[PDB]
Amino acid sequence: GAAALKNYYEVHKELFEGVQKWEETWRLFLEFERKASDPNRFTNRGGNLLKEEKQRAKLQKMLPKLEEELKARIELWEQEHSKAFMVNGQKFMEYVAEQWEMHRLEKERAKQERQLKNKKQTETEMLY
Amino acid sequence: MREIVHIQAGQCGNQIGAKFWEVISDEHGIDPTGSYHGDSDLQLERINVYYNEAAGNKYVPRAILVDLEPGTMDSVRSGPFGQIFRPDNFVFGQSGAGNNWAKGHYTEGAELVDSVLDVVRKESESCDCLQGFQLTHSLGGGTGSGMGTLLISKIREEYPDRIMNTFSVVPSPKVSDTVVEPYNATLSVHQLVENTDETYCIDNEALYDICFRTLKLTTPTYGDLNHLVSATMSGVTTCLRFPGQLNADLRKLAVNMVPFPRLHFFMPGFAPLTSRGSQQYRALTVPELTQQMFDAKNMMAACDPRHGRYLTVAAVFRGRMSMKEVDEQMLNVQNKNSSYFVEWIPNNVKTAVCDIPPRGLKMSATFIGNSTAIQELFKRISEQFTAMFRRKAFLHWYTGEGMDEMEFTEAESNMNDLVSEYQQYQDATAD
Amino acid sequence: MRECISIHVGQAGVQIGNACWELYCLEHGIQPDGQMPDSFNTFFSETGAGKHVPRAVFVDLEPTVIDEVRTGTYRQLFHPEQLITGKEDAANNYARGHYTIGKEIIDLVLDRIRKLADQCTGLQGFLVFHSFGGGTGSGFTSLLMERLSVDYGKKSKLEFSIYPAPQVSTAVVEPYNSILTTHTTLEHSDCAFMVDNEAIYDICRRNLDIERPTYTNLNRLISQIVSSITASLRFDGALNVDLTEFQTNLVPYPRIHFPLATYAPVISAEKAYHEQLSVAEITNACFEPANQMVKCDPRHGKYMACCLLYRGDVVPKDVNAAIATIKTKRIQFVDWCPTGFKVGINYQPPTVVPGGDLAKVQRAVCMLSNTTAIAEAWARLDHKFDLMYAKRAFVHWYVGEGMEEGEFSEAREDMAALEKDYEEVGVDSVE
Ligand SMILES: CC[C@H](/C=C(/C)[C@@H]1C[C@@H](OC)C[C@H](O)C(C)(C)[C@@]2(O)O[C@@H](C[C@@H](OC)[C@H](O)C(=O)O1)C[C@@H](OC)[C@H]2O)CO
Ligand SMILES: Nc1nc2c(ncn2[C@@H]2O[C@H](COP(=O)(O)OP(=O)(O)OP(=O)(O)O)[C@@H](O)[C@H]2O)c(=O)[nH]1
Ligand SMILES: Nc1nc2c(ncn2[C@@H]2O[C@H](COP(=O)(O)OP(=O)(O)O)[C@@H](O)[C@H]2O)c(=O)[nH]1
Ligand SMILES: [Mg+2]
Repeated sequence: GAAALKNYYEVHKELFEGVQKWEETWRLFLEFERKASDPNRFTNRGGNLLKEEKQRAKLQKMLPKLEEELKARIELWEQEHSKAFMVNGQKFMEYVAEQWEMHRLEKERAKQERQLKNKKQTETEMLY
Repeated sequence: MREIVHIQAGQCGNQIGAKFWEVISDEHGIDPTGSYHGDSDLQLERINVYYNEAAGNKYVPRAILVDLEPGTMDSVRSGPFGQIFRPDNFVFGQSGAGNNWAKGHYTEGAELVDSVLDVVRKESESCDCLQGFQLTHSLGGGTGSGMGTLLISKIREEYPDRIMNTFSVVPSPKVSDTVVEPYNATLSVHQLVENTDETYCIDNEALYDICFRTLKLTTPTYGDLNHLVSATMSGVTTCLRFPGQLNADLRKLAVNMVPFPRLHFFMPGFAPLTSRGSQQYRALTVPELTQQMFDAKNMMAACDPRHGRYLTVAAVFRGRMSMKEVDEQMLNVQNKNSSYFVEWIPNNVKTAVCDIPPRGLKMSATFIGNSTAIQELFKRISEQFTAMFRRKAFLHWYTGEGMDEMEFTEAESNMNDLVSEYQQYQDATAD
Repeated sequence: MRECISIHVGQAGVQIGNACWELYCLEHGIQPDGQMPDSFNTFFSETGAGKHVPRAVFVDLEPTVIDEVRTGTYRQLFHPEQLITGKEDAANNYARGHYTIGKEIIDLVLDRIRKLADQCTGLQGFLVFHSFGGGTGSGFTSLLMERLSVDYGKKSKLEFSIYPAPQVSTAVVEPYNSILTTHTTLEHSDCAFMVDNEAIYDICRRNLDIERPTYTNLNRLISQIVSSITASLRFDGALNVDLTEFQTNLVPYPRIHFPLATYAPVISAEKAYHEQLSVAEITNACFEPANQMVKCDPRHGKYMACCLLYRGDVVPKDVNAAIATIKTKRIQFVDWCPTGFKVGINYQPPTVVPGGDLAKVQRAVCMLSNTTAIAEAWARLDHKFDLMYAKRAFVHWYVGEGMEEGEFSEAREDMAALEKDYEEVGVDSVE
């Protein structure tokens, strides 16, 4: 009935939109990852660095909280409905992991890239 | 070797500097004529740090003296060591600025500075490795603050990678000896913060207390007060001038004392300060020294560190002593009084040891504390500042010099944020 | 012939070197003028006049230190170009030591080293002396090792280092510099020897029964350890141990290579007269926590590998007996090891330096020890780092020198892994 449709809708608010909330939190997280690169912030006229640190820690906790919630909400959904909970060709929990690893691997890669550049710089100087 | 340029600015600055150079010359065996008559090869060996061996055996302290008007620098030249200085390093105008910061940093100073810097450049050119600059100036002084501030900015412009430090004389919490202090001081700080790498705060008020108490003096003449200050200054750079066990380069001090740019204000201290009437009832041990160094009553800045925490402390020792004594003793301090140190930083103490004692003091030490209690000073200033500012008190003496009122509001903004910063870190915790 | 190149970096590295070479000369009868009024060709080269020239390179961005050497007693023992100096030090800033300052010197250094290496008939390896925390020691060495390993990928890379002791001071930005160095050290060093100044003080107090020690005798103790190691090359023994064998007999897993060190029997003549320092006696002393040169109570972990170096009047069978007893002492060893004892014996007894504070003995034992207990120290270090890094204290000093903020993260990450490694080793492998 309509009530059941609304029930899974509320689940989706805690699940489907819950993922969107995770993604929004995730986006913000990425914004902190970006902002962190601006060395000018060391001149923290307003105590900015302390403020930033608090927020960084907060997000580090939030992303896990939301993921654990979603693990239960997606289970509820798939128990309440046969349709696999996926969108745009990927399961929502896979999507969570996808972006996570996207960032992870990219960050790791970029690090390694620069490591290599340093190794090549070192080589160059030895050749010089 | 590495070289330091000593700039003196304002009546105060020059008077202090005069005493400073007296002290330094004494330590290196340099007489009033600039002739070397030292005993140790060390005195001469690294003399380059300050003096420029002109010719023959005549050494010329590389110092620059600046004032907006004569009658100050003149008296310096008439003094015992006036002739030790090279005439061409006396740069001054023919106009005053009765504690008119605006004049010092604008309508008058803007003219004088055009010279000054040229001399600075020449002096820096004669250096092999320009360590940095030292500025002796007094806050609130039309020259000291006005020109002082100006010069600092101008120098960084051309020497951004050098260490700049100053020994400012700050406002007194008690009776003010100027009327428009708050203004001048605030205006100076507004820019000072964003320039100078580290600066020391010394307050005549505190010095008087020390003299009347610890030194058992009854006639604390400014010359004596300056002498005390000079001693502190010389201690700071002993590591450059002399060999030791743990030499601490001026730059190094900055590194272990400043955790965040902007937060670079320090409270200086010095030991031993025992009065001659009681020197015979002393032991002069590493413990004794630390007792004095961490005694709030021996703070040369008029603040009470007891109400704050130390972000970091530097301790520079001179003469002879064991490494064991020093390290262990400093540890004891942190352990016994851990509540006075900021938990964010493990090991809040930096130490250094030079093997060359002050003349007559087998053991001596200087104390540089980065305490959050300094906030107090700035707080006081801001409060007094707004009290006057909101009444537009005497602003016409600044507005009339082409100063934009907005500059005052900006100055306040910086000041208040400075306070906030200290307040945040004051009680910020690891978890 | 077996040859070895010593490298001394920074205040500590150099100052320690002074003590070392002082000792080397004594043991070989070499007089300050390089004169010898047959085992020298390891540390010394022969010049046209026969004069001995020690094989080492001294590097210190702070010319002061080297100047002490240049004007010291042993100024005649060094080929000028072995004393490489900078103009400005690293101010306890790894980034200066590695990226911005050391960068401009390292080329010279390596060239000098190469020329020295080219005098060799068979280089065994290098002995690098430095301190963690020292901008030069820490920062510069990092760079140095990075490049030495390229030219000499197969030479032994030994180093001695002062490990910022848990409860001491000296510098504030230590844990930063320390970790930053470690992070790179792990990829080039073959074996590092950890020494704590803190621990040594304790030893001076309890074993030597003295008070008020300085680097002038703290280093002397250290030099005894160094001698003990290289004595193997320099003198005939029952069981000579080439430097190469220290890898095999100490490291059991690449990333782990931080042996601790000790040295028995430290003692004043006062007690020497009242005590029979037998082989067994001494051997036991080496395993008494109190006598370790590192502030780490070995009982907290297990032993991975021990190496004993006996000097002087010892008897193989007695040594074996002593060790067997040690094995009995239910001192824990990891299951991964079934032996744990590699022993060298050198006929040349310990000597004694005129004016020293250590009694001469007929026999002595130097012990190197790889133990999981060290993990504690690493944890402490990492913890301190975390606290400072969180707020980003002093970080701007590194970033301003071109260091990448992420680089700190990287280093920390690796350190976490390192600690974990130790944990895994001590798992007590069992089906
Ligand atoms: C450690 C840094 C330091 C902070 C503190 C609290 C330190 C701790 C200790 O000194 C290291 C005190 C010290 O051990 C003493 C008791 C011998 C003593 O010196 O304390 C003071 C009063 C004390 O403040 C109460 C002092 O002013 C002070 O500053 O104390 C009276 C004095 O009369 C002879 C004597 O009784 C600030 O730099
Ligand atoms: N045992 C011993 N330790 C020393 C000596 N000199 C310095 N240290 C220790 O080394 C550390 C400081 O590093 P230093 O070697 O002084 O620094 P540096 O390598 O000269 O680097 P910068 O001065 O920063 O350029 C501290 O832990 C000191 O206690 C010494 O002669 N003997
Ligand atoms: N310690 C010390 N303070 C001084 C000396 N001369 C002036 N002052 C202080 O400096 C401030 C006045 O500034 P001053 O340098 O004379 O003015 P300026 O010439 O315009 O810079 C006041 O706080 C005075 O107490 C001195 O020789 N020693
Ligand atoms: Mg050094």
